[PDB]
Order: sequence, then C-alpha cells, then structure tokens
Amino acid sequence: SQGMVGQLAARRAAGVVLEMIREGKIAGRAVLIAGQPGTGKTAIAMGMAQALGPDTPFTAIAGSEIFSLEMSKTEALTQAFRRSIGVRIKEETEIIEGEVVEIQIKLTLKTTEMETIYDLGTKMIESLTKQAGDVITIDKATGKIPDGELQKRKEVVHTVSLHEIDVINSGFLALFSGDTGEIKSEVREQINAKVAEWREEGKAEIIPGVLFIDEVHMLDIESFSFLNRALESDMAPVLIMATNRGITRIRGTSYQSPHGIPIDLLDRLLIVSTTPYSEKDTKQILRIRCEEEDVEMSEDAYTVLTRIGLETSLRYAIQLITAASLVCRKRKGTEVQVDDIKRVYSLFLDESRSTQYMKEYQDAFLFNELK
Amino acid sequence: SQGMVGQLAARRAAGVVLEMIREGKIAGRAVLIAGQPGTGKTAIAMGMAQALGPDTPFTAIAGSEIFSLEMSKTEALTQAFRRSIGVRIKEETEIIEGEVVEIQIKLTLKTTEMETIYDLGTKMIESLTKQAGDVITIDKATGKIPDGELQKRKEVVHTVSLHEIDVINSGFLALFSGDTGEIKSEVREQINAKVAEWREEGKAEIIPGVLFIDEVHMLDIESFSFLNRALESDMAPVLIMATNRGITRIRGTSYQSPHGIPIDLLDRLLIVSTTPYSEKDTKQILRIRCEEEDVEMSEDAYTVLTRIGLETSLRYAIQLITAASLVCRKRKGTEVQVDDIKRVYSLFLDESRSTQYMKEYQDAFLFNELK
Ligand SMILES: [Mg+2]
Ligand SMILES: [Mg+2]
Ligand SMILES: [Mg+2]
Ligand SMILES: [Mg+2]
Ligand SMILES: [Mg+2]
Ligand SMILES: [Mg+2]
Repeated sequence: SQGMVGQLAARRAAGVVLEMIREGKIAGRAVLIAGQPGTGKTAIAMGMAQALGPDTPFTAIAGSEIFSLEMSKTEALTQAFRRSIGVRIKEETEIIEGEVVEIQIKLTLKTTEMETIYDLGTKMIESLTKQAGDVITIDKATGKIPDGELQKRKEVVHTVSLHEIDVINSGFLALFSGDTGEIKSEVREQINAKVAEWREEGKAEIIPGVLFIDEVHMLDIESFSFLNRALESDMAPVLIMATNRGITRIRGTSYQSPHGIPIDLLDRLLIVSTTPYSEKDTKQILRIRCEEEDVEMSEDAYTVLTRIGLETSLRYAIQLITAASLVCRKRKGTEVQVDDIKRVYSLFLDESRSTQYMKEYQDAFLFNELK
Repeated sequence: SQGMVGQLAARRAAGVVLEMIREGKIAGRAVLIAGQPGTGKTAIAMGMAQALGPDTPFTAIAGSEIFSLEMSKTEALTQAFRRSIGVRIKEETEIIEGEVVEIQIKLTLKTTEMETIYDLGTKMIESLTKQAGDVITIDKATGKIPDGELQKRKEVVHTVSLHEIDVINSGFLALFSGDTGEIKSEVREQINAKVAEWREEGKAEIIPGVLFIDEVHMLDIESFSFLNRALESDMAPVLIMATNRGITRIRGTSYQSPHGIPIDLLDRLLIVSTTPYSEKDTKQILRIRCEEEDVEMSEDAYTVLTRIGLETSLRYAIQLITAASLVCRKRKGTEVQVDDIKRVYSLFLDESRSTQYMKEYQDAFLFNELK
C-alpha cells in the first residue's frame, strides 16, 4: 500500500494505461473498469488522475445522475466534462527576501550582494512587530524565516476547471431556488473563447483531467453517442467508465449488448477488472479509516468488523465505525470493542438484511409461537 | 414511553443518528426507515426533529405527492425542502417591569433601585383598569404579575421556514382557483438573497430541519437524482425516507434495486427498521388516543379493539374510537363498550375486508341458500 490497498492486478493494468496516456498512444480510447461494486473502482480512477499530476482535474459521477429535474442530459454531461478539463495559469509574484538590517519608526534589508531601504506603512509596522533574514511579498505581508537580488520572483501555477470558470463568470440555496442549474450557452462560448485566446497567447494551458462515470449502464443511447463524440475531441479528458453488469439492454433500445454499451464505443475501450477484497485487504482498509476518524479499536473488534465487511460490504462496515465509536463514547469507553460492533450491527441494517426486514420478525414471531 | 410508545430498537438507532448529526459526522448522509406500514415511522422522524430543538422544521410527504396537476416534480420537491429549512431571527423587545407606586388620571413604577413616571394614554388607562409589581411591553399592553433597571429587554427567537417566507412575499380557495401552485422563481431567488445578506449580517441563522418522505419507492430516477444532489448541499435538511418494499423496480427504468433506490443514493443511507407493534404497545397507543379524544372506554372494550388493531391495522383501530364514541353517545351511554366496538367494526371496513367486500355477501347468500 502506497496510497491505496489491494487491487494489485487492476492497478497494474491502470499503470500500463498511464504510460499510454503519457506516450500519447491512447487517442480516442477510454477505460472500462469491470467488477463487482465496492471493489475500489473509484480509487483506481482517482489514483490515475493523481498519477498524471498533483492538480489533475478529477470528476466522479453516476450514470443515473444525468437524469435530473434541474438539468438536461446534455447539460449534465457538459458540466461533467468541463469539470474534468483544467486551465493552467502561471501567476508571477514578486517576493522580497533578505536579511533584516534595521527598522525605523523604513526597513533596511540586505542580501550578501546588496542593501536597500524600504518605506514602511502602518499595516507593515504592526505586521512587522508581530535582525534576521525573512521574506516579504508585495501587496501582502511577512513570512519570517540570502544572496543575489533582494526582490526575486516566485511562480505559482494555478489550475482551474472550465466549470469553475463558468461559475465565476455566471449560489447560496441555489439548489432550492426552483430555477434550473444550467449555465447560459452564450457564457460558455465566451469562456471557450477567452481560454482560446489565452492559450494562443501562451498565458494558459489546457490540462485534460479524468472523468469517472460509474454505473455506466444507466446511460441511454443518446448519451453514449455524446461520449463517443467526446473521445474524438483533442481536449477531451481521460474517460473512465465502470459497471458490474455483464450483458444488458442498451437503454433507449431493445438490443442486448456487453455492459449495455453500443459497439462503436465498446470498440475503443480498454477493459480492466477488479476482484473482491480479500480478508487481509479488508482489515487493512478498516485500520486506515479508523486512524483517519481517530478511532481506537480492539483487535477482536477488527476481526469481527472485517468479517462483516466480507459478508456484507466494505461500505457498510465503514458506516459502523462511526456508529460504534459513538456507542463507545456513550458508555465512556476508550476503544471500540466487539460489543460495540454487535450493537450497531443490530441497529443499522445492510442492504441485504434491509431488503428482507421481516424475516427477522417472522423468525422471532415463530420462535415465540412455539412457546 | 416518554413521548411515544414502542419501537425501542428503532428509537435506539435513531438516537445514534442524532449524535452523528450533532457531531457533524453525517455529512452527505440520509436515513431510510424500513419496515411494514403502521409501525410508527413518522413518529420516529418527527421525534428526531424535536430532539434537535423545540422549533426544528419538520416536513412529511409521500412519494406519490410529487406527481400532481398543480405542481411539477421539481416544484413539489423544492417546496418540500424549503419547508424543512428554517430561518431563525432574534427579536429584541423592550419590557418595562417594576412595582406599581401610583396611578394618576401618569403611572409611577419602581424597582429596588429606581423610580420613574410614565405618561398614560386612554388605551393604557382602560387597559390598566382591568400597588403591586407587574410587566409592561412597549407598543403593547399589560401582563399583571423587581430590582435593577425598570426597562429591561427580553429576547424572542422566531423560526420561519423558507417556504413560509415564500408565501409571505408572494390564499383563500387558492387550491380551487385553477392556476398552478408554483412560487415564482424570481421570488425565491430574491428571498434566497435577502436571507443570504441577513445571515452575513448575523441577523438570521439557517436551521436545517427534517424532511420525511414516505413511500419513497414511488419516486422516479429523476427525483432521486435531485435528492442525491441535495445531500451535497451544506444547508440541506436531514433527509429521512421510508418504504416497506424490499427489492423493486426503479421508476423511470427497467432495473430492479433494493427499495427501488439507485445505488448512488443507497450508498449514503443509514438503514433502520421498525417491527410490528406488540399487543402491549397497541393497547398503550389506543389508551393515549382515547385520553386525547376525551373518550372513556371499558377494559373489555380496550381488549377487543386492541385485537382488531393487531388483526387489521392500528390506523383502522383508531378510526373506530371516533365512531364508537358516537355510537356510545347515541344510546346515551357514558363509556364505549364492546357492543359499541362490534357495531362500528361491522359498519366500517378495514382495507383487507374492503378489498373482499362480496365474500361477506356470498357467505350469507350461501348460508340462506342452504335453508
Ligand atoms: Mg484484492
Ligand atoms: Mg431513456
Ligand atoms: Mg451492504
Ligand atoms: Mg415494538
Ligand atoms: Mg415516472
Ligand atoms: Mg386496515
């Protein structure tokens, strides 16, 4: 584990894809992550974005989320793609770094090569109040920590997605306003042009990110045509789809097809697969979520919760970590124990027990009926 | 029973959820109450709102109620969410409290520290007509019941839902007017802005309440996308859904799914379940509804009506309380008896007997046919 747990084979395949992307040998190609749910597909796609760069746009959606009352399928996909396409701007900031020589209430700084007196404002004096070398950024303040020049320059790369720029140009309770969440079509075409001229001027760079679409089988034929068209664009992001369906109907038609994907799009897919998490992987993941939530848990508790993860889902086992720690705090305990796990397991149902919620009452009802 | 009866396990689970809400560990999470109908699900959700505060907005809808001739699905949900989001305003009222020293027809009040003469209007004199210490609110009147100052200040917190404000800004027979029941989209965005500036000024506070959606399986995929988006908002209420369906189709698609809910939304659900009411719980509830309706009922009558509640539904047994008391009043009786229960049970059908209404006539018809 160097960022995530398990899924060694899938990660290995993902690595080969990353080398295709860097070598440019993935033009007009997308990825499909087959496998059952809860096998770390999102982690795979997310880690691929990071592998391309520290600030690579990553967007994760679900197939069902393009059918909404707030947007059209076209608008939903457009936003999904514009969140995954980054614009990289270089900010050039001036930074005065030097050794403090004197303060007068004028600031005299020096490097090993020069010395200068800088006028001091009221905000600077106070800021300064809160003979050793430091840093000062212009139109800003101090950062107490030099040779060469006193005023040097530091670069600050900024990465912003096309969608982020859409919002800046075009929010509180906006969801509950009743009006759609569309972006004006004439605003995007203004931003598409502003970003086009900046790129021609060399002031901006386009960084195609990673768009992850889970439950891709929920898309209909119209939406797949959109995706297929996007893979032919030169600025498109790395498309990654996922589904646990084998063969199924193509929504919008009466035709079966592998994963419910039309052939024109299947033809350009690199298919990978994830397997279910082993007993070791499951406990490893559980341990990592406990540290993140600052939850101390007994070893007998890890064993039980791990078993629950294998018998139900890793998503469900993680829910119980938050619940068990509260049950632990109520009894003034210091670490989650097996009893805490048993209680929350009885209080909160997993998807399988929830779909058969009476079977537990029928058993009890019959068990008492025999008395 | 400290507010409601039975459902100890479900209430226990609900309590653990309340601690998550208060600790903030429920971001992007909703609740699903599985179980059969008539098991106090609404009471659970309602009690959770009260547990958050005395004036926490609570809204209860049914899945089928978003499909109407008066609103669109978007409008129906928007109102449902805006009824569940509260705006808390602090009114600062001046209250003169002091000991009456003299009346002149001028009112002289005093505390243990000061004394003052207040001019008296005609309304005040009359109001006063209807040497001991009392209270007076300015621009109002008297409340006959002190040290410190004479004019003190009392705070009156006011809680109003976003929807209540929508109506104030935007009624008799409005339902039968033929025109839709929409709120102008430009009016909400004006109220969203007025509430936004008040909050920035510290004059208003947003109180996310509790939205309860029963029969959630009636929602279609478009509506579930809306809910999933709302759980990502920071001002959203605590969403609570319910259904007695196990696995069923996702309306708008041809795919089965647990409770007819898409996975993107299932993934973020804490599932609880309610069991059927026991014989003891059922009689307890019946006793409480009698006191509320001011109905005296014999113990042999409670036993019979309780049995009816177990064999049909608690909703139906409660209907018979109103009917039986009228049958009781007709015969000039003082308390409902078994006979009163037997009569109304024969006069008013439960859902099961109503769906087989001829079987009672066929039995009688055949019974006479044999004579
Ligand atoms: Mg594995
Ligand atoms: Mg369709
Ligand atoms: Mg599960
Ligand atoms: Mg019970
Ligand atoms: Mg429909
Ligand atoms: Mg009934």
